[PDB]
Amino acid sequence: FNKVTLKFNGLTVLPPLLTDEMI
Amino acid sequence: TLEILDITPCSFGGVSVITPGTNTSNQVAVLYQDVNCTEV
Ligand SMILES: *[C@@H]1O[C@H](CO)[C@@H](O)[C@H](O)[C@H]1NC(C)=O
Repeated sequence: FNKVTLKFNGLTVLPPLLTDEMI
Repeated sequence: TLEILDITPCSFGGVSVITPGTNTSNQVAVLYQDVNCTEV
């Protein structure tokens, strides 16, 4: 989790159904 | 004046309807995606 590092005009992102705790 | 202001867009989202089948009941509940209920 620590290794991996990375809404205005009508674009949205939906959260996943399963949270990281469930995985 | 010499003030500092921030511009963030007005809230928007896609309303969706959650429903059991009409063969069971009729009441439904809506869901406002990406919305803080202080506005609704
Ligand atoms: C919704 O707005 C209120 C305004 O006081 C704020 O306190 C609250 O944290 C907001 N909720 C979210 C999820 O941002």
